[PDB]
Amino acid sequence: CSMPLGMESKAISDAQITASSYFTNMFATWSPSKARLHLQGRSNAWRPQVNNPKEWLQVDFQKTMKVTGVTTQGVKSLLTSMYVKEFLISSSQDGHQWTLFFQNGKVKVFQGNQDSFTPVVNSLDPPLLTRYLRIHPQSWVHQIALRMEVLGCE
Amino acid sequence: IQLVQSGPELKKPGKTVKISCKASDYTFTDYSLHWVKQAPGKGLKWMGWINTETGDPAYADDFKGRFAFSLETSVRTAYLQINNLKNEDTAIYFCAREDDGLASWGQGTTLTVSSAKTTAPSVYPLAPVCGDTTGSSVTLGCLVKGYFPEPVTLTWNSGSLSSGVHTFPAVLQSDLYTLSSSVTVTSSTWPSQSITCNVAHPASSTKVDKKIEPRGPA
Amino acid sequence: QVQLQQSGAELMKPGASVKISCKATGYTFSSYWIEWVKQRPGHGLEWIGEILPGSGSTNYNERFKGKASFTADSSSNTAYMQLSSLTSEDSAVYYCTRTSYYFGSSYDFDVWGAGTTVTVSSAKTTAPSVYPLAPVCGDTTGSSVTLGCLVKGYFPEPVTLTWNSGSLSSGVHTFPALLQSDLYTLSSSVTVTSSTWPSQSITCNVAHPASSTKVDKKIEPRGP
Amino acid sequence: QIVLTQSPAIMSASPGEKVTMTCSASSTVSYMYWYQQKPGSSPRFLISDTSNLASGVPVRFSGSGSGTSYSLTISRIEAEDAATYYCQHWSSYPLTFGGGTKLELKRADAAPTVSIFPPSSEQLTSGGASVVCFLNNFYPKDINVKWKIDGSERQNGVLNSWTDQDSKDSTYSMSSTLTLTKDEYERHNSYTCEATHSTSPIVKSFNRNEC
Amino acid sequence: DIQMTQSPSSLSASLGERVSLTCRASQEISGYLSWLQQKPDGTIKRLIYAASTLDSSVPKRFSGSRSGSDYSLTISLDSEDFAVYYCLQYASYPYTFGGGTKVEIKRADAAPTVSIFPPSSEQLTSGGASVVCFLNNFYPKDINVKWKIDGSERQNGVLNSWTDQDSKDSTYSMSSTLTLTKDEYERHNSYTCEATHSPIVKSFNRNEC
Repeated sequence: CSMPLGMESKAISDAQITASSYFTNMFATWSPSKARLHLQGRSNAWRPQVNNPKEWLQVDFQKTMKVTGVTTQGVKSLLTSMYVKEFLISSSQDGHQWTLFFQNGKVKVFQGNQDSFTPVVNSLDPPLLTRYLRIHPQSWVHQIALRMEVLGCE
Repeated sequence: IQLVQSGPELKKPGKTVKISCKASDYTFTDYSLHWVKQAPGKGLKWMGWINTETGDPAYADDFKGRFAFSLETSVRTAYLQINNLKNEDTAIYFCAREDDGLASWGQGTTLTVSSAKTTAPSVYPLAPVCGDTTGSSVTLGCLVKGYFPEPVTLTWNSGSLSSGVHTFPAVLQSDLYTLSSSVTVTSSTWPSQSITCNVAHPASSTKVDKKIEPRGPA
Repeated sequence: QVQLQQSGAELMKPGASVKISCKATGYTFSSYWIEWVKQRPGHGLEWIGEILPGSGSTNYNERFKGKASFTADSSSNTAYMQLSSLTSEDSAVYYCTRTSYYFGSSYDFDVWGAGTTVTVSSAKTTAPSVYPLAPVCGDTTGSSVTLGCLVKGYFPEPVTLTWNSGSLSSGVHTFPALLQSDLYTLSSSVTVTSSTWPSQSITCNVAHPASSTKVDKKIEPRGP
Repeated sequence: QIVLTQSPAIMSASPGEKVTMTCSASSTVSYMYWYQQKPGSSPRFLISDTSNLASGVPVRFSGSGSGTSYSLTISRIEAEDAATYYCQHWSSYPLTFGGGTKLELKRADAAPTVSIFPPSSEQLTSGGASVVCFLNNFYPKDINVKWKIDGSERQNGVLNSWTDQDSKDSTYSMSSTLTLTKDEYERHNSYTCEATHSTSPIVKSFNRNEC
Repeated sequence: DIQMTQSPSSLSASLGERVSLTCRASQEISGYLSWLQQKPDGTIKRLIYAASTLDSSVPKRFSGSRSGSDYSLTISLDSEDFAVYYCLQYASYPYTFGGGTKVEIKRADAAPTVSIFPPSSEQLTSGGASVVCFLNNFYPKDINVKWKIDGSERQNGVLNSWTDQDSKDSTYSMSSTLTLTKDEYERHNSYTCEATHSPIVKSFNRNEC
């Protein structure tokens, strides 16, 4: 039960992916819907408007799914590699009330990436039953930048 | 940054064809590559895409089975292979580079799936009898008759004559194709200057140059 | 009813350490960052750092790296900040507050603790003496009379003072304490009508927790 | 799963006019893309991300829209704008094109320039005879061609072919070919090609015997 | 670190008057700014979050805005609104506050009510003598006290303390204490307290009412 839910394939549409904010200027728009694993082109990742531990990227499955893992990736803009080292994960059924992913009575801090190109697969044990998913970058290199994939089934 | 596709293809049904798409520079591995089908007279239909950094192909629903996208990064080339060809595979196939939209398109590849054999075209010159003029102008022409498959390429004076040219879509006559082109120039430029139509038929490796010249009545 | 209850005032000698607490009620303790903030007397606010009790994750302002350390006891829903090797620069009021772990809510810095006063000094804890203040011979000043209490020679802060157990609150001025030779001195003023006093009782209620002192000084007219 | 609808399929317009082509999505998309395609050509990128002009695109082109409603507008129509226009999204699987909108240009009526051509001696030696007639640059597409041999109408053995709207003058052209065996061709002397829209034809002829 | 500069840092306005405070971030903070109110008792209240969103338990006369990169708190004024206001930046770490703006209420001038008090028996018995003078309900805050013993000005031994602006009155108050030993206190008879805001004097004698 570790099938891509549609981040890379775009089975999860752009409108399903949202964030706390995103970085936009004259030349680049690092929109939330660009947070798709292995995405190509320019500005090929999500970046929040500012770098703090309270920024989040949201995926609405529009349907309760069984999430058994997430895969994360950074990105390299020119000479600057950008990626998140650690993150939290929260979920919701209505998209308004949120709950952090606890493990062994303690809120789990997942270990993310060490570079801008290698995907890192983090396991979600116990598996998550949720319609909404949120990822919360806690520490990062250079800038918060994210391409991801959700793994599981229905 | 350009995309150059291979040449036209004629294949018997049930066989295999491999269409290439070559990029003008190595930056093509920073962009995704899409494939599009344009059936005869139809619109644009997406076949899927391939990640050029990863090599992973993704296929549209209608194209899961006999279709394969591959890659050779060393020669900046993407490929589209179609196995077990059907008649319905007859169409034009485009590759396109993704960059906030399909920003670069190949010239297209014409695929014909038929059991029929190749027939090279006859090429006849069209000139008014005795070079009789039509006022200050004169219309010449070129007839390309009895060929298969499509396409043929036709130019006037190696493509240097483009204004006042009408090239008519081929018609079945009635198992083969027939085509014609007209060119209109000033009566002072002909036959004083030379006018030649150039007919290329790839499938038969045909290249014919036909100089248009005035002739007595026939 | 989201509230944050902070610890009482504290006194420690320089070079030593103090551990002040922030108790939370009215919400899920584990899923909000507890913030800690410093204020030097007379100066502005300074951000020390934060802790996420649910995970025990911390973020420190670089300035306080070696000075401050955060912990959290989720069984009692209480966060703690320990300050190490105290200097006089560490004498301040310390506030705790709260932020959501995700942006977009109404919870960022919404509720603040009342603050905890930290005093760094080697001075001894001294109980105050409370002295009545009355015009000589109860000499009247028009249709009114101002009375008072003098709370002298205590350490450390704070002291509490009421008039008639709090029932007299109008026309009361309590002045900030003043420090001299390791001792504090505080006064409070109360104004009533000439008919009120001395015909009716006016009493000074003083308490000094640190020395467990509680006095009720009644104000009486006195010869010269 | 998002579907794109362009309406109408075909849209007529005079040069200089302002035309707006619409593309409605069954569901929200992030950006709409637009393409231009002419017969025999590869699609040409017009609009990136709903409203950005692609490289080399004239400023008379503009894109707009949001949510499920998007449009492409040409401020002042040029004759070279006769083409098929496609919208496209890539917000979800699968990437999808609109059905296309064909833009046809209105212009004044024009009589065809008619030219007739005898068979080449080359073809005759081969045993065949194709008489060719070009009816060029007329408007609208309403031309009938009639063939006559020695003055008598001939209906069998004729093949016709039409060009689409010309990029310069917005006219149409037609090519008509009468095919005969060399033998039936040499049994007559005069060959005639007639063009009719009205009541009066345009006629071109040649003789086998003289210029 | 992102530096927050508040202006004017010190402000004095009348009741009903419209006021405005300004924070300028040294970097882009993208509307991640809070406005805080601190009362003299030390209480801190959140007024504004995310640049311009009112705290639900805060009067509608408070509002926030911003013209990059200048953020503004505006009060359209109450006697309860005297406080020190801080801006708080939370776009990136470490969090940084503005320097603060002290808002004082302007009111009509007022002379202090002066009251003088002799040492109590209890204090004298313990060898000390504190003479106390209250200067109540005056405006503006600037004021002088002079002490005299037997008609002579006394400088050493005086300690002063000011209250902050009164909540529902807007005046200031001040306590002045002259401390002497019991021994020196009893070598004299008259004690005087003078206030300068010409002088306002209050005194007592040890020998009579």
